[PDB]
Amino acid sequence: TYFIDVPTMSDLVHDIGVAPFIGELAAALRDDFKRWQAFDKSARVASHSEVGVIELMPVADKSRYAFKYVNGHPANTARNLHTVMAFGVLADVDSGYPVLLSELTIATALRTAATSLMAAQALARPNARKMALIGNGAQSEFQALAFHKHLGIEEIVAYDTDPLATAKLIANLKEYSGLTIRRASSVAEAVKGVDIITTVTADKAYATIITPDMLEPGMHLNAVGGDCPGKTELHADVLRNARVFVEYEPQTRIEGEIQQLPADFPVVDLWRVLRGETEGRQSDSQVTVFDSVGFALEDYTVLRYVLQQAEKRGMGTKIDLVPWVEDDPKDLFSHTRGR
Amino acid sequence: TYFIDVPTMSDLVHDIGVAPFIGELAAALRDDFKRWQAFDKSARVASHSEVGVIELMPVADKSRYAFKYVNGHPANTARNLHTVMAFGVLADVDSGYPVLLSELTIATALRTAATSLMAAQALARPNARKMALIGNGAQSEFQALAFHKHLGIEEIVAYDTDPLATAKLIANLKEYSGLTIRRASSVAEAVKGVDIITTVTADKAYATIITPDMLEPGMHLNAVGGDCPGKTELHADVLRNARVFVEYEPQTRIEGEIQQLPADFPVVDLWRVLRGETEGRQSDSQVTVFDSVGFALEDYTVLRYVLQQAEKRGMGTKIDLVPWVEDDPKDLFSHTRGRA
Ligand SMILES: NC(=O)c1ccc[n+]([C@@H]2O[C@H](COP(=O)([O-])OP(=O)(O)OC[C@H]3O[C@@H](n4cnc5c(N)ncnc54)[C@H](O)[C@@H]3O)[C@@H](O)[C@H]2O)c1
Ligand SMILES: NC(=O)c1ccc[n+]([C@@H]2O[C@H](COP(=O)([O-])OP(=O)(O)OC[C@H]3O[C@@H](n4cnc5c(N)ncnc54)[C@H](O)[C@@H]3O)[C@@H](O)[C@H]2O)c1
Ligand SMILES: NCCC[C@H](N)C(=O)O
Ligand SMILES: NCCC[C@H](N)C(=O)O
Ligand code: NA
Ligand code: NA
Repeated sequence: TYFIDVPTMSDLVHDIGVAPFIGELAAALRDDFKRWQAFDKSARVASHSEVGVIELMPVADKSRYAFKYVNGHPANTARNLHTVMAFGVLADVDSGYPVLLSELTIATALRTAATSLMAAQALARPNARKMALIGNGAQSEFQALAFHKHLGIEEIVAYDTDPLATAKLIANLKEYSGLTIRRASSVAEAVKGVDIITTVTADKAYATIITPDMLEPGMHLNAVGGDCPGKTELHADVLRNARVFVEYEPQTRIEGEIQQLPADFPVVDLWRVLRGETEGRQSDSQVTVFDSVGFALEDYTVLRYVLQQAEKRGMGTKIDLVPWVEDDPKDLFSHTRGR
Repeated sequence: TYFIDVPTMSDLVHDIGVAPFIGELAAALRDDFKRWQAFDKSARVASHSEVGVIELMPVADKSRYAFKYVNGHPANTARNLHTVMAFGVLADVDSGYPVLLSELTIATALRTAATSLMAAQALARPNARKMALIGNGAQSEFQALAFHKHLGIEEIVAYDTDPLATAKLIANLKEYSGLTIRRASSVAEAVKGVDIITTVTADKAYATIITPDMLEPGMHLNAVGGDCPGKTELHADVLRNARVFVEYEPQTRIEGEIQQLPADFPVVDLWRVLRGETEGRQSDSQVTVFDSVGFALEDYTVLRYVLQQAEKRGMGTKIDLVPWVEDDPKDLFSHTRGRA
């Protein structure tokens, strides 16, 4: 079993570059989504608590199995901890052997930005150039760069209740001269006249970050922040006024923005759109919404990507997580006599 | 986050002792089973393949969250790999922070033996002295010692289709002079006149290791080997002649021996027996069956036990699995500039 810890992932991402990492991952995600029906899918298992949730996100095909452990505690930042922390494993289906154990906190931000990018490439109007970024925390820089470097976004209007978060975002990306990022005094001000609205706020409760009055013809909404029951960012009527796209419907019906609508509210499966079998955006005036909550297949993709890229660079360290090949695999007792 | 790998767990178990480890764990398991209602329980999630299964087993209470990754591939031994491999994590509920990452292959054998022991103490006749052990692989030595050291079993009659497995079992426990382990040439021969039958065979299919004609009044069956849909060890009629006990009913209805019986077939929750809310064994002549498939609470208990035992010994290695406290927890992007 190989292990990629936080500093090693940092070196890997730094080497590949955040922009290329996101672009290459989006391409890999698109191919895996097209192969949707080849995967053994399931809604992630969630263990809710008073201030957060801890989830396990498994998925697999005929040769590889993958899963991610991840928590979502919005109040963590008040204690100097990340709202989102994660790690995962890529394993061999025919033996059950865990080939890679990897940090996935940094990787989650990367796959989430890549997934949002993939969805936008297929759903947003091709002439998009301005985006509103509501929520300027951990996910924000990644979302900003994904859209700037791969979807032609030149101007971002940002807003966060915490002004220091916005300052951080602007400072982190100032080095990208082709991108202008400016602070707005409110959500309504930030979203005025934008082609794309990305929401990545963290608040474990029902919230109406985006209301019907803010919608303009042709907009694409990248709703990422809400991702579990009782945690939303869009007013229910925003969804009723748009064509809604999802990752894994069974899971999104419960955790996504659509949890606020009748169980029969029509949504479109993103993988069908990517295969060109179902219509995505139907007109230039239409409002499209990517009701994103995160799905195990995305973690499977980033885990496979990380393994391949780390191997090529000889990065990672071996760990004795489980027994390897032994003379007598039925003699587990031999391990009780000491190393 | 601290990490306990295979060799470290080996040293830890060696220092505690297999029998003591099992005994202390059984006591800890009893306490956790008693507060069964305090846990957020769920049936484990499984991913099935043609040769095996890979499962995630989570459980949590108000303070701790735990989960185990584990596979079950009966054909692995032909490739010199273990049929069962596992690892898990114990985390803080109010922050989601993973405190311990630990190997759980060795630990699984220990908690399974402890669970079987705990069940047997409440279900088997208190005067049991002889046990049949069908399947002499990885789990066998642990099951053998649990019963010998904590349930007064002085004699074990063992059988395995692989004669080298039985030889391994006998040689491994020869040092325990108070325990006699003899090889039988068939399952029928091995179970004749025993007080307890422990089955830990590995075969991904519907097997009738134990048939009705083998049953004798007063027996307790510790059915451990079968643990998923389509994988059983007992003939359905064996269950019809017994009082059947389970771990987490919703999960066992799907994966246990009872998957072969009506959805309405009566079963008894082991935790309720331990709480004294319902009976375990009701008569000396009764046949009791612990339909064991494994449940996340057991892994939660062993993870907590391992953490405690490792801490007082200063064992375990720090690993950077996830970020810890930082000046600005909202600046994850700073981690993309390299470790330097
Ligand atoms: N859809 C997915 O795949 C996916 C994966 C990434 C994370 N998540 C979700 O993304 C959200 C953000 O994650 P993060 O790591 O950036 O968290 P974070 O805590 O680092 O940042 C969230 C930011 O939102 C701001 N915020 C909270 N309420 C607000 C409001 N009403 N208006 C404006 N700003 C507000 C906070 O001040 C904070 O800076 C979380 O809710 C998380 O669960 C989803
Ligand atoms: N209930 C639980 O909590 C729990 C936890 C431990 C493992 N499991 C199950 O326990 C079983 C055994 O695990 P292990 O690690 O010892 O595996 P193992 O492969 O090391 O040993 C199993 C043994 O069974 C023998 N066997 C197979 N078919 C047989 C038959 N028809 N008659 C007699 N012997 C036969 C094999 O030759 C082998 O030596 C597996 O099926 C596993 O999934 C259950
Ligand atoms: N707070 C993070 C929760 C998990 C997230 N929805 C994901 O898909 O990773
Ligand atoms: N094939 C998966 C086996 C896992 C075992 N039943 C356990 O409870 O650990
Ligand atoms: Na969302
Ligand atoms: Na069983």
